[PDB]
Amino acid sequence: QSELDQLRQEAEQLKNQIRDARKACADATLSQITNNIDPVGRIQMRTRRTLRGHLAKIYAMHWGTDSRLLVSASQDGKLIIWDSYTTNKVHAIPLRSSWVMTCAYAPSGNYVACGGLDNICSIYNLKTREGNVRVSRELAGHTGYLSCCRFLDDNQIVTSSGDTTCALWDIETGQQTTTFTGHTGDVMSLSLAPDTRLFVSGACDASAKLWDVREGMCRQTFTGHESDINAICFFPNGNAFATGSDDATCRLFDLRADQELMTYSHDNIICGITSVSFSKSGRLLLAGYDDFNCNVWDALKADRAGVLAGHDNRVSCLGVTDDGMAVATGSWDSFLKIWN
Amino acid sequence: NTASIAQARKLVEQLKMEANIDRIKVSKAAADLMAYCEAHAKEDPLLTPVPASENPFR
Amino acid sequence: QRNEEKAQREANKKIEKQLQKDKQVYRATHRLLLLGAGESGKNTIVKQMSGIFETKFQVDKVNFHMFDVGAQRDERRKWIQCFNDVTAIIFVVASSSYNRLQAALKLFDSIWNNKWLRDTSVILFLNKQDLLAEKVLAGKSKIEDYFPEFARYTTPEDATPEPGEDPRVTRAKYFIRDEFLRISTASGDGRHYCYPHFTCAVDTENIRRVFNDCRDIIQRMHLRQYEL
Amino acid sequence: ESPAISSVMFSAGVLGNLIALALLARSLFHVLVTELVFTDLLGTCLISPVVLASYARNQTLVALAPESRACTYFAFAMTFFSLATMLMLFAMALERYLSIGHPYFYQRRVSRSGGLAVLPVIYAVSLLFCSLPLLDYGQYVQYCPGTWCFIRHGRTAYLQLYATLLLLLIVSVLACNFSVILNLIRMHRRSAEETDHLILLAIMTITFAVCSLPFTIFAYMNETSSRKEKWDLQALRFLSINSIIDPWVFAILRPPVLRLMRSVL
Amino acid sequence: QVQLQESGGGLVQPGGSLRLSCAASGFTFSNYKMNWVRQAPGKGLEWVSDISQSGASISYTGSVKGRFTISRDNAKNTLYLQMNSLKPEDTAVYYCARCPAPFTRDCFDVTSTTYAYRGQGTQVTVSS
Ligand SMILES: O=C(O)COc1cccc(CN(Cc2ccc(-n3cccn3)cc2)S(=O)(=O)c2cccnc2)c1
Repeated sequence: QSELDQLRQEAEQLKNQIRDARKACADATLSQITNNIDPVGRIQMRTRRTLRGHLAKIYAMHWGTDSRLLVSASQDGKLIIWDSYTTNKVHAIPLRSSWVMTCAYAPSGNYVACGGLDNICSIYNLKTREGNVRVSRELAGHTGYLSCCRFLDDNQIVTSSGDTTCALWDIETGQQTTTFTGHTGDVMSLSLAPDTRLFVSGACDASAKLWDVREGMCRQTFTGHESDINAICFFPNGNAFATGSDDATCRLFDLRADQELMTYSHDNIICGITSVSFSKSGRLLLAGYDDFNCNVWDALKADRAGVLAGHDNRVSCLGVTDDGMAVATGSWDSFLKIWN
Repeated sequence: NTASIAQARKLVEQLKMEANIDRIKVSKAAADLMAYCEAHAKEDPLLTPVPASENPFR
Repeated sequence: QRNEEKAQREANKKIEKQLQKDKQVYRATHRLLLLGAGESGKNTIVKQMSGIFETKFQVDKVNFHMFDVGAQRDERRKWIQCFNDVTAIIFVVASSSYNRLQAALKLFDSIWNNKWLRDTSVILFLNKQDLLAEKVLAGKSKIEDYFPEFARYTTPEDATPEPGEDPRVTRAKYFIRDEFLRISTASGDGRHYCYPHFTCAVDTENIRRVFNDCRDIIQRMHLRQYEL
Repeated sequence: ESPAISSVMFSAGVLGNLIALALLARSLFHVLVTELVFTDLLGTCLISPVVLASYARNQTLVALAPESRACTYFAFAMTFFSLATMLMLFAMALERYLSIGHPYFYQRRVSRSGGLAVLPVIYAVSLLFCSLPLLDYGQYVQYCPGTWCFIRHGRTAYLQLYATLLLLLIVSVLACNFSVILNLIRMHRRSAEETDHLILLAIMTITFAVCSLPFTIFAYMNETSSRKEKWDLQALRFLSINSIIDPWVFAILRPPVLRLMRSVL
Repeated sequence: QVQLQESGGGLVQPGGSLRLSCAASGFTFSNYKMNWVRQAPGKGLEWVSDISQSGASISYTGSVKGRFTISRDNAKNTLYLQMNSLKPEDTAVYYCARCPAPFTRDCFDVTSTTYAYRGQGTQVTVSS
């Protein structure tokens, strides 16, 4: 009874200590030492391609490391692998469950992962011995819906779930190698670092966490937002990341400074952010919104310098190619577009 | 409140384990990000549009 | 050189030939979201009609797939957005067992006023009418003990009841139906309709009710195309 | 003999069609109304110059001023555009009837992609059934106003078949519209906007039954009786008036516009 | 951090009056619809009252309608619940919940036993 209040008082004392430390390490705003560099001007991206063939809304999408092939997951039950240069469909996999919410493409191009409301992550082999595309594995063991998944290699995979936990699985064996606990809400997204040592995860508790893959413990916690976090993405060098939330605001956090540096918001933006991504240099930050549009932000100057308006329904997913040559956007109107 | 005491111990343990870490100043972190964005300013096809001859989506 | 490209084109042609057969099947089926309030008899209604369970039934050669979420948490503001294109949400409410009736009212108010579920229609099944009748005659628990405006409520004129029930059970049932219809009637922001029904465990004609309500939903959906 | 009636109604019709095409060229019904206004404008713009030509090239003296094969083409294109508009109206009525009368069946078997093919099959059937007389199966003659030609009464059996095909299309359109009205009333009783649709369909059905039946009414009578009373001219003027009214009530008086006009009051 | 701190609880004889306060920090108080919920000893969380962004739309549950009154002061980001004519069946832990998203008109999961935008709660005891 009283010991619980003792523990709460200790926790609030530690919170005050951490906040005062943060305030001590904050000497000059990013928006002050960036006031001299020249603006990027204006970005004018146009719809080069438009991929058709999905029946329902598209939830997920992921580029390949060869920068040419693309994957998309639709709520009709289709996992379609497109060739983006020629607009040809390379594969069309039918799923056992229609409620897929995430999809991932292996960095080797051999496997594809997908999960959803069935709490299972299915791994499909794309290079079977002169045969079809078949379910290579089915990783089960989560308690809530599977919201995100990312390959580390052809054998390891990290998945976020709606049961407030992340998991690192060995695909060959089939059981969880590591479990990352600590979030109090549905983990909505995860982002791998340039190196495969760390990864950030955002949840509905308006906080993001940094997890070490090898050890399995949480390093840092970031609490700048004030509503559910939907998107997360690492800065190209891995020393910072960016998040988007339902409070209609994107934010940039640093790993070594352990606090937020920039806030991207505007007065007429009152819709949440569904997806964020960085360009190859890290100067531009693309963010999809509920108002059917995508905004391009100057990551250093915090001024918006472009719009992407080609979708008729909510922009659900968004991804920049590994060579920085194109931006694929998928929306609930069942169309994938490529911008350049 | 026998299930709450252990959760509170875990929370305060995580708090005091993540309170003792290194923190550089915001000036140097922002300078590193600016230097990275300046070093790769020409290697970004979206930041500066490539002509239609090297653009594969033309 | 060009042989690889034409092989790619042939693979794409076969993929699209299969996608057409899949598209003809995706349009013939109607998906429903069975979203009960818990302890409301939705299990008995799916008896009648691990992450998510699915039940297929067929009425007049029309196929319906009804989904019930299983191993999920009690926070549902993130996975419910998956069901914005479902033709109908079947909302089961334990009319006798409750404060679970206020919980059901608040859940229906959240669904009705959600930004993405604003064009989705709700078929409202007020289950547990037998226990409601026995509890209104027995007088064990009153709705006035949880809904003080139950007094001074006069039963409306229309919708004659079946003879075997006491008029006070009619008053209670229609008071709960009006509690739901106030929420259904008031917001006006998005297009969608509510279809309140009375069900039971001994009932056997719920599939035809869902059939007729979905027929009306699809009729009103086709009707909008003509304007604007 | 001045263009007090002809040119003014032609100008009103093409102006209404262009107004409709302005708010339209920017669903299956959408495809159908585009094609309807397209064929209406095509027919009127290709027919009316030919009837205007016999006003300056003749002072009521010689009905055939340009050549000997002019009013033949006039009557041919007249029958062609008449059958085209009637078949388009039948297709739209059948689509709407299925849409409101049999929703489940319509939900699957009918898709927007197959909507563009309606114009091609109707034009084919109409070219066939209207070049049928050009292959000696029929024959055209000139009428009392002189500024037009059409099928001769008697000496063949083509005018009766044309009139009975028109009557079949008209009664089919009326049956579909009455069934849709019945279904709308039923769905309003089982339950704003259904009243709007009822008003619109009542207007459309009345203006279709008033401006398209007189042709069949007068085509089943003797040629000597009509010309004495000058009914043969109004018989076709009413079909042209129907072709004017169609795009207006289909695109300009849409349920949103009727709702605005009722909110103004 | 989104922090909601409640105050004003205590033991009151049946029929007395109380006034609970809720101080908010870490978010724009005037963009969210606020709620008062409670948990009775041995029961689950139940919704008590709610008030919209401005204060024009207010709703109570059947048990407290007529006795309680909720208000919000946007100038100091504070929520108040004045409880009048308390009875023994009002003893519970009271929580101050925030609606999950701004500018919306619907709040889904304010009574989920794990909701992240709640407070710690004040114990209101009614006895002699
Ligand atoms: O000289 C005189 O008094 C006699 O002139 C005559 C003689 C006989 C019949 C007519 C009517 N007309 C011919 C016509 C008929 C049908 C269509 N059509 C149908 C579907 C699509 N198009 C188009 C044109 S019309 O006057 O040119 C006209 C009226 C209204 C709108 N557009 C044009 C006039």
